[PDB]
Amino acid sequence: ATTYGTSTSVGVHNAYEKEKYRYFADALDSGAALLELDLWSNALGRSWRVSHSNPLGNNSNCEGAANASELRTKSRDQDFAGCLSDMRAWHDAHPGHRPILLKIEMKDGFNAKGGRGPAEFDALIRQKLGDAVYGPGDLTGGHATADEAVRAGGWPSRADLAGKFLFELIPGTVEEKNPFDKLWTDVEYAGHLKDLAAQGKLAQSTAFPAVHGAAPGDPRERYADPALRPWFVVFDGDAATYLNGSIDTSWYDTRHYLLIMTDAHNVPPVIDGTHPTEAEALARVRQLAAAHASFATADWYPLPSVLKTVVPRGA
Ligand SMILES: [Cl-]
Repeated sequence: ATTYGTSTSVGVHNAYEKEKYRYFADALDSGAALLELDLWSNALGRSWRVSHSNPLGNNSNCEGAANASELRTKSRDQDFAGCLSDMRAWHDAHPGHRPILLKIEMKDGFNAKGGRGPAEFDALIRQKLGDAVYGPGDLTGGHATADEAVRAGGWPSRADLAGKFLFELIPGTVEEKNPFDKLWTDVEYAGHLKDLAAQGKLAQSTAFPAVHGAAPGDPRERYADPALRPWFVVFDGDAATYLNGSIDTSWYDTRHYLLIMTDAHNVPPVIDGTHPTEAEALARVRQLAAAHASFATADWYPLPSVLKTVVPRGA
């Protein structure tokens, strides 16, 4: 083939930043396999904010285009709903497009009390994108859990995922700094999947929660509730750390888990995170592929040829 679990592809961190891509449509047209978005749920008032730093309104390249004819025409700095609108417009204009993973960092976690929890997140994505999403319900099928499904049968072929979006969730830097014991994005969303599954409602889910932070063994052992563990089939961590000798990355490949390796440029010997040479970047992607990455991410927006790279995972 390959399948979504046997390939290595390339992502762009903070793809909503105007400095990288004038419009979000440009991020979508970059060829990248993974585009990362920073969302805020605990700002005041309505909407999920899109912003790198503490939001004042939004700071993004998203336009909220109503259709493809409107892409690259509107004022930017739109919110998550606006981003999703751009995605839908672009999707409708590019039937059979490459599968794209939207990696969402929930900067400040969820805000269920304020109407921005896992259920409302799913509902918004369903409203905007509908059938274009490949989510946990799709992967899991009739299996008891996502883990059971993925280990036994793996992911669909890349060809079969044409015209699909997938979503990954990681906890954010702000909730990592909370002195209180509010549940983090990972436990909250995984618990949501567990609860949906118990209610026979997994089909309405839209995103895969990831275990964030490179670790040896089975990283899911960090969760004291074993019932949450099989809802994590995506792992996200520092590339240099994954390559430092302490972690057996073949484990992920054998089990068909998705492995996102961040800051790919910081793997020694370090190369530029934005403007490396094409040769340097390609070599780095190949190195990470051999080390069983599903995705290698950095800021290589100047290198769309590299961003489009898809190679076999694990040699
Ligand atoms: Cl697979």
